[PDB]
Amino acid sequence: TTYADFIASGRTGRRNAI
Amino acid sequence: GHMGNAAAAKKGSEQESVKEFLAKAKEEFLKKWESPSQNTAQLDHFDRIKTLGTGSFGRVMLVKHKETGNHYAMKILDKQKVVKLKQIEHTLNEKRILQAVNFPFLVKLEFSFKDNSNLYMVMEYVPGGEMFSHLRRIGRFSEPHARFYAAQIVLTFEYLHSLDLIYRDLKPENLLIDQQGYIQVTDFGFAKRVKGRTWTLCGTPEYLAPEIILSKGYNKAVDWWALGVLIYEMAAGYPPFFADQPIQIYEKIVSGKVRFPSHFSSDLKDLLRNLLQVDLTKRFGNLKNGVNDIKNHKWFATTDWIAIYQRKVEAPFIPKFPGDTSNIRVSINEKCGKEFTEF
Repeated sequence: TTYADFIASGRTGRRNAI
Repeated sequence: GHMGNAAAAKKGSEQESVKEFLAKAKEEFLKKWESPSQNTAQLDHFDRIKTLGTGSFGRVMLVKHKETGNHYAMKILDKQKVVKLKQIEHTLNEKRILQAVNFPFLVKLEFSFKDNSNLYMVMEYVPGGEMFSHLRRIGRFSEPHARFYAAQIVLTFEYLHSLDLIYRDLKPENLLIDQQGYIQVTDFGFAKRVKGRTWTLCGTPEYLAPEIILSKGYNKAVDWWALGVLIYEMAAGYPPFFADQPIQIYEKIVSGKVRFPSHFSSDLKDLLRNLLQVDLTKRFGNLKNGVNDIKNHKWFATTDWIAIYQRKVEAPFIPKFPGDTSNIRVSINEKCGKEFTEF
């Protein structure tokens, strides 16, 4: 599922600007 | 047509009233922009309470004004560390924007000063914290809930863009929820006042418009793309473009394909396809009718734009209730005086 893919992304925490 | 005479006249007059407000808004902004305020407090006016945050250029601290007992979030910036990180113009510009803007959904700079070592920006304190944490906790916001936040962003961008300001860092991490449940936009570190086009590679990967990724010049339409990302993330619980590394996120961003959860309404999907539009000649917010394409969209049909601006709409959520914080040395020698004359 998309939600499971989101979790697996490692990018569920606060995101830094580039 | 879609509107009979009464609805069309009403909408016309509302749009004319917005122009009139924006015109006075620009006038107030430009005065403060051309003559900024400086040195409106000093350090010993405040009690240090708690370090809420720490970063590359300095720290954020909850402070309490000794005279009035009001709490504030004080951004402390090490002048030497700012210089060494090549962030002089960003720091100066951020403070200059904040002291000049005035809008009910923008965090207010209440005081600013500097001493031998540091720069200080004393902001309104928002104890509710970031939208990010509420969104991750609740999972996703229902569409009426997402819409109430989105409307505030639409109004704020309409305001900033009328001042020729591009915001460039929209994300739940930068949206605070105050004690009436309304949004406070924070962190103007990447905002730029520019009428035409600009080129800086900046923003957060998930939220970057394709034309930033593709090294084109770009304009304020990147903020309307970011609005699309934000609305999607609020309503889905996750953003439309993600992967474990930024480069794979950029490939999805430029591909022109987005997928939606099956619980998205058709009105929501239509709005998002028009915001998450790679082709700049078709992106809502960027067309001849400007922001009215967004405000007039079916997904916002129940939105009372004036009532939102006036903060008369009951918020869908109120963070749990001053000073709750759950959910520094000064050289004898002045450092970097010339670089920060304007602060």
